[PDB]
Amino acid sequence: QYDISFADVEKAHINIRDSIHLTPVLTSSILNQLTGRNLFFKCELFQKTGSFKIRGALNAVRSLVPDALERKPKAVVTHSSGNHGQALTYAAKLEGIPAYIVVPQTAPDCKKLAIQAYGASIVYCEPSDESRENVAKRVTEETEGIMVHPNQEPAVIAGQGTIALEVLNQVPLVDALVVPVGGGGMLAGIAITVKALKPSVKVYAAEPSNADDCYQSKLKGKLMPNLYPPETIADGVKSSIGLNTWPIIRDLVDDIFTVTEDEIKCATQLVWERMKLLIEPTAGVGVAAVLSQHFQTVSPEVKNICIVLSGGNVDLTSSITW
Amino acid sequence: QYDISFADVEKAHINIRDSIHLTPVLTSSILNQLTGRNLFFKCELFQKTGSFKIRGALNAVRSLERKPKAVVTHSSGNHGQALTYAAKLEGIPAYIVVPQPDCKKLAIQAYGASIVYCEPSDESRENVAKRVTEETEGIMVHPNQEPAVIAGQGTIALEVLNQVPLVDALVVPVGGGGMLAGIAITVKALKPSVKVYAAEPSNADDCYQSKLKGKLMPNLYPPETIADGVKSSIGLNTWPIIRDLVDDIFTVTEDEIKCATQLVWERMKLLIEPTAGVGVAAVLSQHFQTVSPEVKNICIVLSGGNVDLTSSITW
Ligand SMILES: [Mg+2]
Ligand SMILES: [Mg+2]
Ligand SMILES: [Mg+2]
Ligand code: NA
Ligand code: NA
Ligand code: NA
Ligand code: NA
Repeated sequence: QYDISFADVEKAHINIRDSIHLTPVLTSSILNQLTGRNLFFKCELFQKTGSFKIRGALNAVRSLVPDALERKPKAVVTHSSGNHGQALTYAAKLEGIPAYIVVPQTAPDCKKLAIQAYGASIVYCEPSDESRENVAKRVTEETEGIMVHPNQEPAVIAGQGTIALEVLNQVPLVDALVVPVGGGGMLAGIAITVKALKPSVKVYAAEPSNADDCYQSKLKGKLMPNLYPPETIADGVKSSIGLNTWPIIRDLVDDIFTVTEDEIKCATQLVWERMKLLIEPTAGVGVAAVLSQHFQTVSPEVKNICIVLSGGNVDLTSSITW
Repeated sequence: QYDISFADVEKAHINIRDSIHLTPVLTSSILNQLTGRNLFFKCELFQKTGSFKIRGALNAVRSLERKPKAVVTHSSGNHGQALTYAAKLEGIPAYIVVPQPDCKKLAIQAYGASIVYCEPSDESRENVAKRVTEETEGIMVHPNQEPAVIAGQGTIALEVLNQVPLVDALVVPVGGGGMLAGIAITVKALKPSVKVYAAEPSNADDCYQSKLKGKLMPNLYPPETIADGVKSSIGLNTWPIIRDLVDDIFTVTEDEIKCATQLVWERMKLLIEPTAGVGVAAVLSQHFQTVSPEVKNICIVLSGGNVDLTSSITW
């Protein structure tokens, strides 16, 4: 019915479990007091590569084929330079194949050094989409590589879903999961899994109000991507939802909570100071959502809430600027 | 025979466990690989109040009408905060002595302490606390020499030994040595084949000197170190225990401490305070490399996470 099924998620689980961490679930009496709920934090910031994206990336490397005629990926290629590019490079390393990241001439010098440092080869294009698409198709062809989309690729969605298998096992009494949404690969993967195993558990998304395409798409009942590049501190959720995650989100996510930039910053600082977890601000989005005024509308029966702390890849010095 | 025995630690554990977190033991692929050992981090930065000191503080408040109508102490950092919280749990006001930075003053108020102001001298802080203690019918809890504190800090080891059945060594940062002493009593009673090591800054190496010289040699002058929770010297009540039960003392430099803290932040995503990076620094150190390879499973106490994030820019 959708681009993935719970069977794909469990295959992904079997595919990646030997190489990822089963991250712990931590609690905070302080955050319980502030919210009135019993919170559980799924600590994907402690995952390999610093975010949950190693799950989708490794599943993609282990299950996609480059060609009808070649069953084995000989390289991986992607347009993402942040958490997805870092996770994919590491997945390719584990598999003994080369990683390529297609990089605009125009992206910052910091970006270029980062990619090289986590072990990918960089291939340069013009800033344009016609150039990005062209050089990538080129690299993919010369290397017999696979492109791995950060959020719309079925194998990636299915790998991110494995977060929910662990959550449901680790938190048997959970009433809801709260997931930051960008392109919606993780949300969609988790929604598929939760609704297949225990559909009375709510799946809520948390979204910056400055990048609120997933909220607007669910409100309008059709896919409404951001018309302009969003500006938010929550850098991992600037992507819009897409054609493969939208139908899942439409049908299987219970609600979307939006949070302001100040809410994201306050929640992030609260987790740093009160939990001592160095989350990236994008991972503060879900905490913000549960602290938010609108979350009070959620029923008191929804008591046990697991928040995915999705990543910890933050430049600590950069934080002075807020 | 020492100021505490295991029996005191077991009493502590019963005394406090309903009010403290049984904190997790976490591991890091990256650090194992840098050290060539199997590392276990006991995460007391996630303890109530941000440090392990709630254990001793709570054990003191609940052990020492009988029952206190307040608390007061000289220590304003982690110990003060722990005692304050312990006060709150007992439903009694907490008082800390404050000379008459305003940044620190605003801070003390933030954790619910009531400020009793004094003149900024030696005889005035003391006598102001004295005499505060008297008037409020409250109690005096030393940060590291008080037997109920030391026994309370020993409960870390009861937890580690359960959580890490195969453990071969514990690594513990040392200031006044209440934590090191409690742990040593506990470890040597329960599982004496397990090694107990101290980690100490160079700029504050009284404990190391004391071991080497076979006698108690406190710091001559109040030390300068980023590891602000370990500036205290070893004392008459913890020394004998450390002399006899602690296997070795590893010294680390300021730079080792900073590097170790930064590595934990960035690779483990745990906001440890620099004092807690002392024990990591120790296990990364050249001197640590020497340790017999039979000692594989190592538990490092991450003793606290109370660091001012802003002030990180300084270093
Ligand atoms: Mg329920
Ligand atoms: Mg969005
Ligand atoms: Mg010392
Ligand atoms: Na299904
Ligand atoms: Na937008
Ligand atoms: Na990202
Ligand atoms: Na589709």
